[PDB]
Amino acid sequence: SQQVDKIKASYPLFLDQDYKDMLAKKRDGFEEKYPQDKIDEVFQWTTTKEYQELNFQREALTVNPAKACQPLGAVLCALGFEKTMPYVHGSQGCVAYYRSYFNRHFREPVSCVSDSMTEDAAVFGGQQNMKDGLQNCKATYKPDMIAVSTTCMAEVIGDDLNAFINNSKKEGFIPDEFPVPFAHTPAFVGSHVTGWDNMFEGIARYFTLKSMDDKVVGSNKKINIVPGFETYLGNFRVIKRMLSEMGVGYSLLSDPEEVLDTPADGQFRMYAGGTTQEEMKDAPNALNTVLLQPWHLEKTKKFVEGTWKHEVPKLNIPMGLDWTDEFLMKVSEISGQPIPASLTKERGRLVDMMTDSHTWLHGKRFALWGDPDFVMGLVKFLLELGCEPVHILCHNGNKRWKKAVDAILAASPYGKNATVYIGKDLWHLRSLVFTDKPDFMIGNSYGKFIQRDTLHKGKEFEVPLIRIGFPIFDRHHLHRSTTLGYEGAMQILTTLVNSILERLDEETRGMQATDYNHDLVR
Amino acid sequence: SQQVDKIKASYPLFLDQDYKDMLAKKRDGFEEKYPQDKIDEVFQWTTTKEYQELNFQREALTVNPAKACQPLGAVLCALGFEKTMPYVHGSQGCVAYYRSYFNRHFREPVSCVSDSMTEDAAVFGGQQNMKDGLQNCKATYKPDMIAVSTTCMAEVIGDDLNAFINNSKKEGFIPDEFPVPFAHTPAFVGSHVTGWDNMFEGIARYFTLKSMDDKVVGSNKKINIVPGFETYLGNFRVIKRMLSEMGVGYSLLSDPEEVLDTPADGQFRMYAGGTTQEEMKDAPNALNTVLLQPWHLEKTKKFVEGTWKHEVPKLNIPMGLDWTDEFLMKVSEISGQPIPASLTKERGRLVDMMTDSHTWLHGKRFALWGDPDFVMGLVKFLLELGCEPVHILCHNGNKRWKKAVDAILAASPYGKNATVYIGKDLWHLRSLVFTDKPDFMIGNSYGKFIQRDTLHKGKEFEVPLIRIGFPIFDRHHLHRSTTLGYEGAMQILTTLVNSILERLDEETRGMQATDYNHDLVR
Amino acid sequence: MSREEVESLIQEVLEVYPEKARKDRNKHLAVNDPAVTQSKKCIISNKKSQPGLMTIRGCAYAGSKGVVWGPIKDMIHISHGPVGCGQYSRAGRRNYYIGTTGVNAFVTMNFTSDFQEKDIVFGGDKKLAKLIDEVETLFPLNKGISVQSECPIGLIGDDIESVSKVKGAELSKTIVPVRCEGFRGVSQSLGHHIANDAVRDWVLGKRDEDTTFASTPYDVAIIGDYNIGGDAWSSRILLEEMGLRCVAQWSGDGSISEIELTPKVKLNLVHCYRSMNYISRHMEEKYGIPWMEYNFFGPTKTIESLRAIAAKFDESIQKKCEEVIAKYKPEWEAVVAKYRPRLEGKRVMLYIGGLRPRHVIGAYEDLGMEVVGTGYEFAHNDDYDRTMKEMGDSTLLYDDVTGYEFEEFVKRIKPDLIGSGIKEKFIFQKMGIPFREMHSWDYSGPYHGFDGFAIFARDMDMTLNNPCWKKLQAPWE
Amino acid sequence: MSREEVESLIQEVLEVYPEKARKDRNKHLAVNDPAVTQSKKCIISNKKSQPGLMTIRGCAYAGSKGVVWGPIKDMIHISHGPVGCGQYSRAGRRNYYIGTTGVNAFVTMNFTSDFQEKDIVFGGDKKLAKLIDEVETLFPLNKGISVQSECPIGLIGDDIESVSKVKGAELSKTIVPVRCEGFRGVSQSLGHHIANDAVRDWVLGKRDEDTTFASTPYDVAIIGDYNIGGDAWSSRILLEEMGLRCVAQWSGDGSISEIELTPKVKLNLVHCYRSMNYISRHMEEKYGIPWMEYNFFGPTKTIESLRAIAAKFDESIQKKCEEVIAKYKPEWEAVVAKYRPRLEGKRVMLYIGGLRPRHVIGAYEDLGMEVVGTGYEFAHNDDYDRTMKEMGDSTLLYDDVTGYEFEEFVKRIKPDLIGSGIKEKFIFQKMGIPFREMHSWDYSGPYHGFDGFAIFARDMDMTLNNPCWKKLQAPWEA
Ligand code: ICS
Ligand code: CLF
Ligand code: CLF
Ligand SMILES: [Fe+3]
Repeated sequence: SQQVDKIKASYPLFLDQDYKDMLAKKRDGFEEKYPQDKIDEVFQWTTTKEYQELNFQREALTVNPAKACQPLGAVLCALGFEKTMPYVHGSQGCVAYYRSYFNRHFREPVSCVSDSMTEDAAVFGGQQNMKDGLQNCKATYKPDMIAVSTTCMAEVIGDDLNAFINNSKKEGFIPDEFPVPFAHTPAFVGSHVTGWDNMFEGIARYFTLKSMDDKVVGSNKKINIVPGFETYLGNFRVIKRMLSEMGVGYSLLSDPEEVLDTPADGQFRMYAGGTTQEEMKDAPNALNTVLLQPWHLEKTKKFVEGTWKHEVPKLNIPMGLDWTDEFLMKVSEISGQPIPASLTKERGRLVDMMTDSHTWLHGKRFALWGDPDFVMGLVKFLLELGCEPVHILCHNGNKRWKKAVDAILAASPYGKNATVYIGKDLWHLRSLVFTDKPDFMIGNSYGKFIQRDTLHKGKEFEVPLIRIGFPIFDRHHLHRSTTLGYEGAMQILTTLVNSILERLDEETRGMQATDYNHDLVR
Repeated sequence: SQQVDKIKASYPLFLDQDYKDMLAKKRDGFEEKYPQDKIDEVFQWTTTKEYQELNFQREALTVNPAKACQPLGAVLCALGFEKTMPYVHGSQGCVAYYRSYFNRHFREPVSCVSDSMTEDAAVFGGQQNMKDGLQNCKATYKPDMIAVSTTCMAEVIGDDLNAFINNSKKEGFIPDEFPVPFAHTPAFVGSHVTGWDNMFEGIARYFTLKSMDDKVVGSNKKINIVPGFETYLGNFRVIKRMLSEMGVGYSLLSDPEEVLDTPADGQFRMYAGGTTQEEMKDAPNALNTVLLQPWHLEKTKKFVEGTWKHEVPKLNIPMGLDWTDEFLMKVSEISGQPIPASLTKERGRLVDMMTDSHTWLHGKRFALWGDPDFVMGLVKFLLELGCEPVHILCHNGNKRWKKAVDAILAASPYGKNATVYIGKDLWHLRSLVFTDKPDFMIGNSYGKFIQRDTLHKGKEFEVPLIRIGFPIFDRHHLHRSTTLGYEGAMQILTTLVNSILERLDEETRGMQATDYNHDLVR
Repeated sequence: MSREEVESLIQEVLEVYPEKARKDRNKHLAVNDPAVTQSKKCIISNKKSQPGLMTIRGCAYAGSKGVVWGPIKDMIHISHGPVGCGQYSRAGRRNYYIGTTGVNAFVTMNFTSDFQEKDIVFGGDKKLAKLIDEVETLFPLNKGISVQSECPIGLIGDDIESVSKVKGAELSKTIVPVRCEGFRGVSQSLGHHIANDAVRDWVLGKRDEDTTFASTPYDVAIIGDYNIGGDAWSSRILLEEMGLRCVAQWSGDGSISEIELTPKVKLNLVHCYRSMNYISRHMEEKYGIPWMEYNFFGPTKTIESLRAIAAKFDESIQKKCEEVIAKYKPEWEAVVAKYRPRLEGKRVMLYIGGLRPRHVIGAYEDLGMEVVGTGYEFAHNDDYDRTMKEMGDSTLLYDDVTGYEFEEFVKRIKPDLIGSGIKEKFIFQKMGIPFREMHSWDYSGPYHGFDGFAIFARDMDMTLNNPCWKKLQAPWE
Repeated sequence: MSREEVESLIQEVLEVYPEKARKDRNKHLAVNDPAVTQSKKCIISNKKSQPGLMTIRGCAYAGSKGVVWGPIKDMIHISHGPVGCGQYSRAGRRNYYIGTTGVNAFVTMNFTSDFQEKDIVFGGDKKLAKLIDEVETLFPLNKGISVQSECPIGLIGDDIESVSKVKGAELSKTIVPVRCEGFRGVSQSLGHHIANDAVRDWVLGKRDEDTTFASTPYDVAIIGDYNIGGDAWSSRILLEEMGLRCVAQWSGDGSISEIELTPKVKLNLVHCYRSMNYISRHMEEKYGIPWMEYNFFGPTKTIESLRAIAAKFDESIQKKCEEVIAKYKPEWEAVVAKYRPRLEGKRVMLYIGGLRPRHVIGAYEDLGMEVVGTGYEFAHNDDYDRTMKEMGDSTLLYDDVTGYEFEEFVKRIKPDLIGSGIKEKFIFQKMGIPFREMHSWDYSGPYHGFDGFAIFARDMDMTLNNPCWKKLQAPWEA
């Protein structure tokens, strides 16, 4: 039933007595459900150290991963180029998923095409799909570039992307001069961030490998900036703002912040902004190339060094105070530009906020996950804040990365209770936050289900999620935030201290029970 | 007791059994407390309509006001001028409170002096306090200007500021050319926003009244901006940013942005930035003057129009979409500068966020309070979002203001259930959120106690507070936010939709009860 | 627009294609003609997509794991392959259920074999067997396992059928191998059929030989309702108020137990014909159970369906049918009286999957709105037969519409509302056209039944009449 | 750090002042000398603040409504006058209580007569009587009303005493008029005294003729603990573990009936001497109740106080005193063991109100720290007598320090930590000097007792050794 002037959606409609009775009858009648005492017993067991031990013995089973597959990253990298259509050679189902995944995080259109390979192509290869697909794509959607990656079926069958594209131009399906960079992006290797590396290196190769003879390092007086897999619009914007504030000439290579934030003014813009083909052609003439997320730009690094002859600096992701300081000093050295007063003041405002908020941050314990460069930057900033990053999880991390993070933890007394996990998933993490409970989680929307699990044991045991990372699906417009630079450090600090104070208010809101500590001033 | 490795502060220390038993023994032995059943009975009564009717018959008693007294605003105005010391003529207890009130909101130093009038001066006047005070202040703290207001004791006994200052100069305590603007700021008239108006007009007259003969309207090709009582740093910064983006020459008259955000770099800076004396002296040469908060700048308007001869535009506070549009179009007309592509894009991004978020905001019911201009802009924006501003409270509002808000509500279907209250306080508002429950409160930190009261009735009756306004004491760094322009509309919209989504996640977090609607994607 | 303009529209938009794509796409665009009821004579469907044209279709794994199998709440469903498929589809579809997630229900979890290159080189059958054991140690209350194959499985020569048989026998467990690799078929549709045959072959014949369940003459099953936002609960309530016993829900909030009891029912009530007509036909053939199509979108169709369903039983149910109709009459009439004035005359274009492009037309008409265009991602010709009866004369029909086509049709026809998917929503919102998601219900719903019609109407009104749409134009443009 | 260096630091700082302010401020700055124990040969206090020098002081309303009366939990306190005073002091002081706010307790609420110009012209006495009626209708469970006068009340000739007597008799209600107008006195101090005299005159004697309260040999009152962050609860716990019966707490978490029962106790335990010595003396002269000063800041002072208090009772209390001391011994020793190494040798400068600038010294010394400077906003010479006993040789003492003076002293002495109020916190943070609030405990605490010592230690450590203090200078300057 519904009252017309107070209509109920699923919640709380189904809490009405007649729906409650109906659901109870369905359960008892036909579901052969386990007794509630048995459910409670097994749930309790899943929160114990004994269960954690079985959990960490898993070899074959993955549960609730914290990663995605390569083509997602290649699509995101391709979107950062002017009038470029990302194009995934293989099965169409993947592209429907890549688009929807990004649709839900950015709340924006996401353009990407497939060439719809089916079981037939797995027999005779996908060359005809490439020829017709490239022709159809170019004519219908009018890109100035098509950046080709692959689904896992195309990889297994062994399609030779290079030859297929060459033949598409030879046979006249697309103009010879029309740019069609490509990269093999097997989903069974690495993760989405690897797809980004592979796609970017493919595009760099396409526009520079054959033309190096005329290149002279430093001749354009710019610094190349490679952002990597980046899903906060404010991270593209803050790097460009800082570099502009310093008077540094720069080329941001792969820049999707315009096409992922087009205005609603009565027309749809399939393409917007982006790195020009010309910026990539001219990139070997830069003074140097800076990798904002080096731990998943390995292949890019080797190409920029081996072919462009750039001496890529050893810089961590510019997150927090120390590593933003280090980014700016290295940029200052490469470019000859001094760090301006505006950035120095901005730095001191971040420090001011740290001093103001240190007493609520000190000693707070966090579980956290994400991609390698993001996670280590957050671990670094938390240590700068006096926080303890107890559970550090990077599903797609590696040995060398874990060693670098363990080194950073050992250099601070706020890392003495921390552990770094690689190859572990969010079901592993669920065990850790029951057996070694932290104060909060920092992670993406998949964390909400861990918070639900912890609350079910008890309010005492609940671990609230703080949403920083990718994907964020259950809040709106957090993709506009910033996590890099002093601006991003400011935003993360504010989010963390107020998450702490919001929860303290909740725990002290009980009239005559706990509201003695419900202070007006904190 | 305390366990050394897990020390407990008051919460949750005093939940230990031994403290619980001690407190129960204190109550039973010596407090002669009303029985709990009687406390429960009276509490339920205070949630009733019959209580609300008694509550709204109050005429002499005020409970939990939502306003402060004039000198607080005069201090904030004075702080917006270069190397200016706010100086309150009267008793020193006032100045301790003003500084601490702003200290807690901004988490910054707040410099202000008193001339410490006591029982002696309360019969023979504070002339001698002014003479020594002005000379002591100039010598110890080295301001370029001293801006003088009054506490209520100085107003009652009738101290003549003009004569007192004039005699201080005549008798050699301060140089005759040293600037000492003044304003009478009686606490028993209007509110803190009135003190801002009074102080600003006093400063404006000090620098312009006796020098009008050489002034020519529009000769400096600038537009004056008077911001009024403003406690968000982002609002000073957004106005300057948009006008710089338009290429509009402007003078922001009273600009405390720098003194309220000095860096923590090893040195204390008592003064920073601010409107210069030259800018005030030259201000009559502007094309016009825009009042950002016209409903508490009535005295300023009369001076700007009657003496500077400017035709102050009829502009609402630039909050939300329509009123920012109107602000920009009028500045465009005054300055002859077209609205640039960058601001047009920013507008369209706000509209985009509106379309993305409209299904969760629609029909949401809000109670809200604050200063008149801030409240009516919030009302306006909520209507543009499809929200219902059910309870609209302005303690320091007047009849003419309420008439204008009622006309805004009447023009929208979303105002059909809204009521505007002037002269009412937060104990009035408490009743309203019990008898006519909204979904959320928008207001300052004092609202925390109403949320506490509503939860005590029942979780289903709890009205969560969304902190927007002044003062915010129990969260850190919200004073850095923005509420004006497209940027502030973006921030407000994000806060509102995610406050809604946070609450839905809490109500659907219960496993096997309500988590059927605990969606990953919203 | 009436007929000759639409036909001109179709030719104009297809001018941009290369010759091959144009000749193909010409056959998937048609204008309804009341004098031709046979779709095989005016539109082709269920063919391959043209490469590079930005189809909206998914794959067979979506059809099988995402739609049919995943909602079954007390089984563990394994995305068998690399990590993507299971992650992108983790909890993206709102197939609601009652359970304790991770203990006795597992719908919104992502179980996967996370193929590495070593599994491509050596095969993943050993990994899959070790995986099944690990599932059994950590999730003992699971009532069965399904293995949803991703693209590589069939390509590399793995044999999950043998693994399911060996491990199933070893553990006394229902383990269902599903070869729903995404390269199979042309869309989600073949996934549906593959999943239906897997239910039949591996689940459904297990109580053929069990008869001890206590049957009644009023036992029915809801076939093809995946309980989006609670849709099937808002349908079940009405059927049981009418006196029936809904023994099973396929597969929204569905238990394996319910599915295994379905051969014991007396009537299968098919909502989504496209996705489960297969198993319905099988259950009529082998068990003799009749099936019938129904429609619980909006008062007119819901009332018609209850009466049609009640006519299959005796007078006592037909009496209770009228009691339910009389009970809900004042409620949906108040919804109409409030919302039809706010929506009448507004023109709607739809594009969805395999059922709703036709199934929801009646609800829109119950609020005075006109569906001027509709289409499917993966419908077959029998779906289009049903569609032409429900669509108006000279309305636009499109099969496997391209992004470019959909954009251009909307620009010319200028609907007041669009209902489609997440990949379409933000495109048309930026063009200033109100949009409602008609897969996820825009995180609202239910829309089925009388309780759903009120939410549906509220939702169409809040979006169509929202203030945000009049503000896209800057006053200075 | 030598006496001669401090004395010329004082002279150099005062060079900036005009003639008159120079001579006055010189009187309020001193270097501690063990050869001088009288203070009245060394420093002047409790005088008016020099105008325009940015004193940190508040007013007599703060000392009366903010400090003494405001915490009384089951009375309603009217801020009588314009709207400012009641608003700026709403819930700024963390005087903790247990109650149902708005029903039977009212501490964090702001009741006010919200004076308008009409009330200045005609007077507020009629408005006050109407307001009392409105309070009775809307807050029936209040157990008494107090009227806290703001500046205008005395200035316009209002007679709140008559209103209080008339309405109190009509409604059979205790209604206390307090003439704590902010222009009276020189500071919060006179507000304490006025507030104390108002308790004595209108509340304390109500039960002089009653005899139904059941007394015991061990009845005490905690006098002058306002329960900042639970401070008084963490003190009461120990006294009752020691076998005493704490009949009343003045005035943190205090009820009016507790106040009324205090003349029935055997001993008044005075923590804050400055603010409540007035009423303690009254209760001695009238009811013959002895009073004694004690100190629960840190384990050394807490142990000494517990023994001194127990020595006023019998063998049985003294034995339990040693049982309490033995119980908490491992706890506070674990605190010192963890935190003293992290704090020892660090130098502290304090500036607070009337008690803590001396009372917390022993706690810092229990953690190896040294207080090289201290001072009060509004202490009297008997406070400074007690301070010289606690403070070290050749340390700096300042009375009613100016903003400029405090800044200049800190720059020269360069202490590792400063403990002062909110108007000071953010100045010295920007200078790179760790700061702890020693009024509000920076929203932490309790700091009293053995349980409060653990929090205190934890709090000084977390701020003094925080990573943020290394970060204030950019690597490219630097
Ligand atoms: S009453 Fe006094 S200023 Fe003794 S007015 Fe002040 S809660 Fe201070 S040094 Mo705030 S004489 Fe209490 C005090 Fe001390 S408010 Fe608190 S900290 S121990
Ligand atoms: S048609 Fe095939 S079954 Fe369908 S959704 Fe694509 S793979 Fe999967 Fe892409 S998303 Fe990545 S590359 Fe493979 S693993 Fe999962
Ligand atoms: S010494 Fe000042 S007034 Fe006087 S009793 Fe003390 S705080 Fe108050 Fe409240 S109303 Fe405002 S704050 Fe200034 S002017 Fe009057
Ligand atoms: Fe600060």
